[PDB]
Amino acid sequence: NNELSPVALRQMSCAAGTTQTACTDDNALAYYNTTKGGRFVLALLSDLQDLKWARFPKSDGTGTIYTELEPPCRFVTDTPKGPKVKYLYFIKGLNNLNRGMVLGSLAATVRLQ
Amino acid sequence: KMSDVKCTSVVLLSVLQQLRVESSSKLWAQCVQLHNDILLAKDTTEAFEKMVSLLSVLLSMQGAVDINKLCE
Amino acid sequence: NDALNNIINNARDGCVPLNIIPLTTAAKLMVVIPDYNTYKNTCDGTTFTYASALWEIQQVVDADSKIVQLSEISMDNSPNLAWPLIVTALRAN
Amino acid sequence: AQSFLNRVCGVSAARLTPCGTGTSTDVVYRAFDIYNDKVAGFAKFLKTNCCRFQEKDEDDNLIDSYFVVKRHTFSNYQHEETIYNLLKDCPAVAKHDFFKFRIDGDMVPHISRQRLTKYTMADLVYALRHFDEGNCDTLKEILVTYNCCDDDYFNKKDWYDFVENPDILRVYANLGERVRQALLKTVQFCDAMRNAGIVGVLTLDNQDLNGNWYDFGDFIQTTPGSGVPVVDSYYSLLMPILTLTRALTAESHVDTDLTKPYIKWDLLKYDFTEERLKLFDRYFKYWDQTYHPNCVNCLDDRCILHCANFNVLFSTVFPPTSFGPLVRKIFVDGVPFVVSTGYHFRELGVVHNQDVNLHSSRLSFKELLVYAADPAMHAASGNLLLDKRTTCFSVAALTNNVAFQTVKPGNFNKDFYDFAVSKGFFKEGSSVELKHFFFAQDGNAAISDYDYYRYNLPTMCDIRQLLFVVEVVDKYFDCYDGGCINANQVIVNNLDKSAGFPFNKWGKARLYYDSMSYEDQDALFAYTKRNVIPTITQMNLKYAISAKNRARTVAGVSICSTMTNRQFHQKLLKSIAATRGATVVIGTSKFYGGWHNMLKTVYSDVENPHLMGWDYPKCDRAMPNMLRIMASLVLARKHTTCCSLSHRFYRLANECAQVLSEMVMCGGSLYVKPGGTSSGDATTAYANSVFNICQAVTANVNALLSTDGNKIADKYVRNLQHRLYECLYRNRDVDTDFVNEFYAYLRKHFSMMILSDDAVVCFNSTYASQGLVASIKNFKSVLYYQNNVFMSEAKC
Ligand SMILES: [Zn+2]
Ligand SMILES: [Zn+2]
Repeated sequence: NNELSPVALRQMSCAAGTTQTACTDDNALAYYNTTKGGRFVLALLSDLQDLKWARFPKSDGTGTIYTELEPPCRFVTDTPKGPKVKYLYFIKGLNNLNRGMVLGSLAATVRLQ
Repeated sequence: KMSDVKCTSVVLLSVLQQLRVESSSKLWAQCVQLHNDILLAKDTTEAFEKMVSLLSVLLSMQGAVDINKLCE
Repeated sequence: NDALNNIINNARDGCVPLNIIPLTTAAKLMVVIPDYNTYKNTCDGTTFTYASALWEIQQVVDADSKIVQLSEISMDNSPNLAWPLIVTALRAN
Repeated sequence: AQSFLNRVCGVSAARLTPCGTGTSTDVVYRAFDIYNDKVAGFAKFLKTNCCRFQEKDEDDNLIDSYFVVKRHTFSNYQHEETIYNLLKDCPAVAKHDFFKFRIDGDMVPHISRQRLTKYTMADLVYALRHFDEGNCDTLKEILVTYNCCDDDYFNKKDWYDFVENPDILRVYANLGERVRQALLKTVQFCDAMRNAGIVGVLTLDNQDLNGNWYDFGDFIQTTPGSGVPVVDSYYSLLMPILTLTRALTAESHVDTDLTKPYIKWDLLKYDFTEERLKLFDRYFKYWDQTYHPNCVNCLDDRCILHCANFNVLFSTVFPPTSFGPLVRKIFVDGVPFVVSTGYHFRELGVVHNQDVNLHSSRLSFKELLVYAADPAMHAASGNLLLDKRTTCFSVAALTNNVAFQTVKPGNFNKDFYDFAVSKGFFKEGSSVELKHFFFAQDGNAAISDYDYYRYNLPTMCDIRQLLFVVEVVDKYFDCYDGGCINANQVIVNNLDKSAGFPFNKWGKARLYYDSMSYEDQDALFAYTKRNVIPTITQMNLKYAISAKNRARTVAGVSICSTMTNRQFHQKLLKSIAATRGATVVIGTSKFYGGWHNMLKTVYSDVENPHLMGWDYPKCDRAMPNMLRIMASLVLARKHTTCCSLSHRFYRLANECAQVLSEMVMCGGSLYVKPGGTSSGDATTAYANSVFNICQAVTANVNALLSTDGNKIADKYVRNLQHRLYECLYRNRDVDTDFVNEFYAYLRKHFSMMILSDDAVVCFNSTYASQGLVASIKNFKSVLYYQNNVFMSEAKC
């Protein structure tokens, strides 16, 4: 009975963009895993086709980290607004377990077609 | 009494080596086997037959004048 | 300095594992045998093969470093010999 | 009943014999890998929920082919039905039925899984990891079922021990091709799961000994083409069996089949990088972590270990000749030389020197010193050797004769003996008797001791568990301090000691320390930080008193290794030897009440105190390569400041090049040391202390995860178990908090005092009885599956 991921992982909005300082203000649904050694985001979700750079200021605010993303992963979900066709992205270096838990959370807590 | 047996076995193999019996590989190997058997033994009767067996090796040579050495 | 040059010329960059330098270039072989049985399987007869090469016998000694002839190593005469036997052979060509 | 049997057989038309009375299930006692939000661990439970039916063969013969039917709710039935008809075409998938039957008065859905085996690989893994001499059962059944051995073989004496029965390795090797087939088949399972979009955790509970996968009761589905099978616990728990069973031997043959002859590799091929990547792609295609074929490109120590493991596995494929020093021809003053320029480690790959000088002009003292130390030139000048007295690979002979060394009987003090006998000693029936003597040896002693380095085997360790063990062991050396020192700060005990083969001929270590200046020593030390220097260690026949006729030997290592390990571990170790009150007790005298202070420290706040001691069968000649690399690494950890990463890696390379797998000249002949450790370097005792600590902690972890996890009472210990599993098989990074807590836990409940290979532990009785801390059983199991040796009761 090896269950995939007990407890769900919530989301918070964040910034992304195509290159260098293209992260405009706020464009991405960052699914983040909070560890008390620092908030460590896992996944990015967007309606923007190709985002390879993402941006988040550190806790002190004097620095601001850039993160890289995978090629887009297509899906479509049913919501009140009808069908919405979105792209999910993963930070390079992401192990298979984080992908598994984030997809489990999405496919369980979000309607998909 | 076996302590005396082991001590004299030690001395006998010592004198055998100093007689350069080691130059015959098989002879020295057998003598070493006999010595290692005596020291590890636990019964006195087996020790006697082993020590006389390895002493026959000394007595078969002609480099130790026994009659002078047996001065009583 | 003749054979080793041939092999090192054949390397892609010049590097060859050390363990094959005496396997291909050394002009002498010595074999140590513990008993006649294993001697039959490796060094029977006046010449044998090993390492993709043919070797020819010239000299045999025992633990006492004394000459022993090839006729002397039989099954029945075996218990009369020291048995870390040394046999040296030359690379035949 | 009859209709139930007729329906389970269904269209298959088999001869199902009901090995379970009526329509009742059959509770079996099987091992599982569980991770819920409450309980986690690899432990053996009791399985309900299944009725079994063994198939019958033509002449009423019974074959290991079982039709397992599972009874559960409707939700799981639908969930598995809708995802079974997605991946039905993958050969790795067992055929399902998904029927419904009128059990009693109500309709119940049943899922009939057809043609499995009696045991899944979980049973094999748990049997070969957690072994007991008197509780084999399942291991015997598996081992006899697949025609590996016969039942009368189990009537042999000490059949299960590697040491005095060197045939048991052959028996396990007959089960080997099945595991290769299982991996080669689970790769297509992973690929199909990717193609059809399924996400979940593969466990080695649901895979038969054929390789077919038959359970989808925890799986979820997504868009096809992007599936992420979580092969993390699976491979991690399956690692040791691959090298214990030698499951890659088929690659040694042409076309990957044992019937055909071996592949004849080119002798001059030294770089097998492409083959390493090929095998990694073939068998572990979906292992997330990156792989470096050559350990030079590693990011830090942990990646060094993680790559070295797979290299240890893959090194059993390539011919033994392509491992060792790499020679190149260099001319000096127009004279062509033969000098070592690189090395091919079984575990580290290929390492090339950076400061190789071609077409030099003159050889300073350091250059002559180096070019006279490595075995490259001595090997290239000698004649080929073939020795039938042992099995380990041989190189050459430097001389024209093989010298034979013996031992002397030892002298007798008759005066003291007579004085003792006159004092009522050495008489019959005395509790005091002579049991210590100076034994003698024949002309074959050292060559009869090298076949004890024969007992070492290429070993893989469970990699994630090993990484966590490294992290936890790192704390036991936290109070200490060290780092590099210049040539002026070395302190040498005695200068009148031998140097080695190619130096003893001319002088003693005094001469070499006092001939070359401090600047030259510093230059050599800096040279060793960006090259490799193979050496020759002489093997020597000890002459001392002992209680058993064993020709114990010692190793005189060469002098370059002496300086270039002294300048480093001297400051590392002088801190350890002068510190009191720590688990490592080396350097503290027993006099002036020291022994009492040691014991009082051991009994530090132990709740239910009991004492336990052990002794390893052959500590020095069986230590697997990985654990020695781990010891060197956790000793080199104290250099976070003084050197860069490449310098650390090259220091470790030189250590493993002249202490682990080097050339020993025994009786005027060069032989390659398969592994083990050499007593006679500067860091044998402390490395053995590290190894002892590592074995103790891994035994503790293996014990705590073998527990059921539901009968466990204290909530703190249950949370500890869950988080420990999570940190082992579900975290890619280190967690300082949890390792701190776990170290505190062991130090509170399981206290050790360590000296070289010997240990004394004070432990809590209740925790041991409940399986919360390690006992003699778990420790023996750990030695069995991580040292290839079975410890008996006479050593503990
Ligand atoms: Zn690496
Ligand atoms: Zn340093």
